[PDB]
Amino acid sequence: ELTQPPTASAAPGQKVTISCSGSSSNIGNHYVSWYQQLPGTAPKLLIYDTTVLSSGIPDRFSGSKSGTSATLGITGLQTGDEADYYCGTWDELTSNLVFGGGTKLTVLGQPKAAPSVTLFPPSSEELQANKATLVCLISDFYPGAVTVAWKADSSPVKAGVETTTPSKQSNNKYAASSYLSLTPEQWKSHRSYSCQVTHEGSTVEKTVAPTE
Amino acid sequence: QLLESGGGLVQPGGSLRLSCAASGFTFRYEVAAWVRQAPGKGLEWVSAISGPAPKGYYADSVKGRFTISRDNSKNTLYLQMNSLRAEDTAVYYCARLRADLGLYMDLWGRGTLVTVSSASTKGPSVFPLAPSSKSTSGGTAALGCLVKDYFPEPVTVSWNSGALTSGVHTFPAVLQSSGLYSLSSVVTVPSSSLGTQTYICNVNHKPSNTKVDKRVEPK
Repeated sequence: ELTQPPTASAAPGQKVTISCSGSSSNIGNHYVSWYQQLPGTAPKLLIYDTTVLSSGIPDRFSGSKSGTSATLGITGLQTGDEADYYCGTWDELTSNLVFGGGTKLTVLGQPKAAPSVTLFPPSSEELQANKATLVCLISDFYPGAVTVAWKADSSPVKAGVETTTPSKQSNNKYAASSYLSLTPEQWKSHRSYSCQVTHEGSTVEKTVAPTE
Repeated sequence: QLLESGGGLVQPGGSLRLSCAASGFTFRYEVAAWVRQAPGKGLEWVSAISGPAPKGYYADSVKGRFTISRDNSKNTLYLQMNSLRAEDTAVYYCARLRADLGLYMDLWGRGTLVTVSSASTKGPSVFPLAPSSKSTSGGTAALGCLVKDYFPEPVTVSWNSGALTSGVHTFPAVLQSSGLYSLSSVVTVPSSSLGTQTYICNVNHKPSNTKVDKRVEPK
């Protein structure tokens, strides 16, 4: 029964506020707490008892409560603040601890980064076990929009293609993976296989051959 | 720091006991809580337990089915999860709950993924992604480990037992049309080093209680 805006946006050095909206039964009456969840990590306490900063949290972060609305304040916005932010309090109507839906905080004007693409062919071990997986790994790119296509002798191949959702790294760049599952025969049959990674109009294609 | 264990695969209508050990402070004289986070979705409180006795409070979602307790000796917090369904599929965190002025959790554990699904646990097949002097070399050579056909999530990968961290990215897993997961972990290293240096990826699959140390050698 706590409501935040799903997304928040601002540029480096700017002030961004994340509103947590509720009623008199939660925010209006009880003490609010904010949490910061960086990609892949567990939630970390930002602010407790409405205004008090947790250990290590810089003064850039501020907690407010005006009527039925709790406001998380972030001044001098830095890219290291990109995270999901959750408000938490006690709701009187229910008999439980409540959380807001969460607010994804994007930091705008981050520098465009061309992806680093690495294509590995099937390992000796896998081919010995009568399987062939081409592993295309894509790292250190921004923004997070990439597409991975596979060619076999410059012919488009769709069967066996499994691609991960592009996910944010620890340094705020994005990482993706693509897998082309084959039999050892299909691998050795064709002259070459290619991982075509498209990012911001431009395409990085890496090739591997069964005859190394 | 707190650390949870027990996370793994359970069938609809199945049962699981989650553990949480306190490495520093005692559990018997602090208010302990469990919080869960379903994939994609936000934070949701599960249960809380006060210091004096094992009289716990549960969220409306988990009341009855779930039973919180602590072994009074060796700072151990348990969560008995019974009559589980797909909706309970989430990362479960143990944590200290402060309840003097405001209700908030200041200490959090790493968390452990519970997956409710009608499928079998499968340990990973780990294959080395050998470094070459072509596609795996961009000024510095890149090598990795392929962690293929495992269920459920998660797996974690360190390198040389955590002695190697700089250059490491462990990628997200993808659920293949087979209903089995694949993920990779590479490390970028100066090409000069390859020959000398020994490379072991430490693949961890707690849901199947499997640990694979795979040696990645120059092909």
